[PDB]
Amino acid sequence: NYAFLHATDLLPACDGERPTLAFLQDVMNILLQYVVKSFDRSTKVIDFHYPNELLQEYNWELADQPQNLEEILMHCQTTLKYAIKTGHPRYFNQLSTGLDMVGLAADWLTSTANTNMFTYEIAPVFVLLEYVTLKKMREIIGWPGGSGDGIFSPGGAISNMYAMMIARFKMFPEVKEKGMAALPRLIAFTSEHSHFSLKKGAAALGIGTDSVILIKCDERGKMIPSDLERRILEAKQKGFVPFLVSATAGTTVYGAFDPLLAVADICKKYKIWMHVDAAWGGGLLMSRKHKWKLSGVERANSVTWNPHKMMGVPLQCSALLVREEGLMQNCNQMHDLSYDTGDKALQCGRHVDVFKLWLMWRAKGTTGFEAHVDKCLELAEYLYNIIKNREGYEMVFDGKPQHTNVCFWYIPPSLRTLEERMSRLSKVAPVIKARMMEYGTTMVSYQPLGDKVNFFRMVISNPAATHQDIDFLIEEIERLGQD
Amino acid sequence: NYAFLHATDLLPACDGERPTLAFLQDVMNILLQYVVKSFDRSTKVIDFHYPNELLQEYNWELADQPQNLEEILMHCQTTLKYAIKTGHPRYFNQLSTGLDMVGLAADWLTSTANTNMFTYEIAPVFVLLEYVTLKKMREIIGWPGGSGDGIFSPGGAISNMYAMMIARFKMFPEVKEKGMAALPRLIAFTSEHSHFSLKKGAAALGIGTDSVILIKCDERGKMIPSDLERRILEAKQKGFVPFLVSATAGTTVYGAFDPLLAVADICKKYKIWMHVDAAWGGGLLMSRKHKWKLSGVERANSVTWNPHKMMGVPLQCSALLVREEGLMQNCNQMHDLSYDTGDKALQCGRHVDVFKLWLMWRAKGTTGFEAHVDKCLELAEYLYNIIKNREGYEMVFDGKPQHTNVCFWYIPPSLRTLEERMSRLSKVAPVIKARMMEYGTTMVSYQPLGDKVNFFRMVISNPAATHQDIDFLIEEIERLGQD
Repeated sequence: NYAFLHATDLLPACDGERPTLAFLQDVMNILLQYVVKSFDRSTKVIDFHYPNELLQEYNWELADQPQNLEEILMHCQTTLKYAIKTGHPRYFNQLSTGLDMVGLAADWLTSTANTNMFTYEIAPVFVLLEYVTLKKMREIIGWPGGSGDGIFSPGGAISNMYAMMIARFKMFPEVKEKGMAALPRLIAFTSEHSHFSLKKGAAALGIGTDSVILIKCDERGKMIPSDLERRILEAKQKGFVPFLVSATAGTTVYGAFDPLLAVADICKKYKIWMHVDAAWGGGLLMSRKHKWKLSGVERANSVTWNPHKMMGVPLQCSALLVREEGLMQNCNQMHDLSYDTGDKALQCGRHVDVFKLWLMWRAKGTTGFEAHVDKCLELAEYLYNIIKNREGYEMVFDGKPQHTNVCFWYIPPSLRTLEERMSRLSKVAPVIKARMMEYGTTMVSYQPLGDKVNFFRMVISNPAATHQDIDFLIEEIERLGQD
Repeated sequence: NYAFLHATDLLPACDGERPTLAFLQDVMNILLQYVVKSFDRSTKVIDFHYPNELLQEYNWELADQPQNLEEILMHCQTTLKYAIKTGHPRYFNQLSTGLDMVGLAADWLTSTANTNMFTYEIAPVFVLLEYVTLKKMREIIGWPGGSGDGIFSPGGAISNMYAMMIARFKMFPEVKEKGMAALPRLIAFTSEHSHFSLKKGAAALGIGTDSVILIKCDERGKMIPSDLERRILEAKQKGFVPFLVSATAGTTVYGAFDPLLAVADICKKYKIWMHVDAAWGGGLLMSRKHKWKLSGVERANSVTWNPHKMMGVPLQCSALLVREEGLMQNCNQMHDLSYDTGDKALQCGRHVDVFKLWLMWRAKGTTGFEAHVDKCLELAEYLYNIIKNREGYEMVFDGKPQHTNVCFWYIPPSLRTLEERMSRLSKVAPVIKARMMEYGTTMVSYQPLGDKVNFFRMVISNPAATHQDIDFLIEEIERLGQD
């Protein structure tokens, strides 16, 4: 078979149908095996290699002449061998964790359809799903009858960038033709705990990171409303022009939620666009129990929401929602057609990301997403309640998690009663993490923040993570902490 | 089975392995069937429905309660039913056409791995493939030993946007902190035949579409070098600052190639960044026979290249290549680590697109891509030679295609000897196109350009398209043109 086959033998080659059905099914068998193992707790989360080791371990170089299909199937096998098992019960390293089965099936179909999003003409079903999916999301947000507008973007960082583009265009439509030189000095405001995409977006948009002012946060990670007003008032005293405040509904580290009702009030007072970065926190909008954390989002001019994070949609499902209909097109256009849409965004070519969200929503219902969001949040509560009362574990800030983010230090037995042992604590998480990966038992991110030294930022979003996996984690950290 | 199953029954559920293997395989069977039919010439390219018809034809709405897996498999079946068959031999509607079997297999695996690109830590193999794939592309471009830098972007439109960001940052690194208000008035230059992403990028970057000057093109679609110099000289006479010239290597309509050696010389003379938009034309760099069309690309500061177009990589494979190493990081950063990479681009989250290109390159070799690029170009020559000498067919410009783009009018027998029958010709392509879709036999794009009225822009990039399919097309157009 495959040893005497090549790509040129497969469809659209005439003697191609039989070898194609076999080859694709053999890839599928590899994929299925990896899928089941991903859920097996005896499987390593990571088979860790240094870049040079991985380079020397296998030939990854490219060649002039073609390789046979046996060698291609081996490449697939080898690739999944060294891949991180992002669906594994004990993978806790990023905000996006898990491997959703309907979502995967939906992604497989999307690739098979392999079309662009720009017109109804070539993506008729997908343009319609995009309209229905984004409308429902606008209802969940709280905009009356789901009114407003929306787009899927290639990342919430770009969704944030779009929101800033549109807030500027709204205040100064002439920027499009004339550039920033035509405008007064624009100022944007965001929290000290907010995502770096806002500074990056401003730099990209010719606004300048100097014109992105950071607002002070409290001990719990929440933007202080009175520092925001103070800063707005300073800006317009200097004759600068506030155009944007970006509030974060679920920060990346603490999982903190800015007080939306108070910033909404400040944005009402000063006539400023309110954006909500709900990339991470947006999932809690599916929870009747937890959505109160996003109270005031209904007053926002724009919202960013990443179903690829808490809702488990396979990678790249990010939406921007804008309340004022027509704005996005006006901003982005350069010159039944209502289904294009092409001149609403910066992208030209655009990958179909809607179907994976829509099929999952269909398979799970709104209630399904709800139940999952709550399962994760309780599990974080289970973690928080154990370590809160456990010797060797000190919380990074006082206040219960908002959110599945649990931030903590592990203090090894050889450091607890030491009479600036912070310097030694600073080095504990990096060593544990290193040992986690060498053994491949779990993965957790650690980082410093402000005046805090390297601490573990535990996060839960994987449906495969259970109470035992939290129990295992606590114990593994202890085991690996010597010293 | 599936009638009494739900998503909650599948992995990671404990009684989940058996129903998961069955469900995923049943989706796969649907996908395989659609794949084989895509190559069957008796299959319709499109089952055309108006948006309202499609909405009424099937319930696409979302619900609170979950649906069973039988209903989910039907959704998959229904979705592929109304999908355009972008792999079909007679699909000619866009620049991206075809369904590559290794590429599809590679895409299926990528989804299964479901990881982010931002660090070696979670995408160890994929970060390494990205380094090797982009280096080879830099060699093919002509940069010595493949020196330089590169990134995959979510579309060549964003790659174009990145190039403009970086050309600006290179001339005025202070823009990052201070914004466009700190700078002199920047001017960018591009051809009348160039892609709209350059104006869109400038508007986004706060540069202003007023500061994107369009350079005159000749009858064959190529930028006139002396209008470029004329325009550059006017800009600096007014004390404006030329920062960018974007030359197009393969325009979207004519498939024209700007004269790179002459613009390179102008960019050398005036000390201006040279970008090459080779999104479409980049494939010809794989052809020893055809690469001379891109002579001078080796002198470019940046190049955009979309393997998802002519090379047949499934949707979203776009690269930006930059000759000066370190520039991209310096531009994008806000503050063995060499494998991150995260602060090189605007995106945070980033989808893995490298593996589909790398596996295909492995399966085909450089020679494979070469042979395919030539197969398409000859087929376009076959089209051009038939219609050039065929009654009823008038070429849109004089000069042989550059390129698989063939631009033409069909003049129905009831218009040929008419003594301003252009007004009636203006309406022929829209009617034919409409009839093409109602019958579902083929799809071709038509458009006006400048002083030319609606003409067909035929394009070839699909490996499944043969001589018979061109023959069919000629005849179908004739059949449908009455009147």
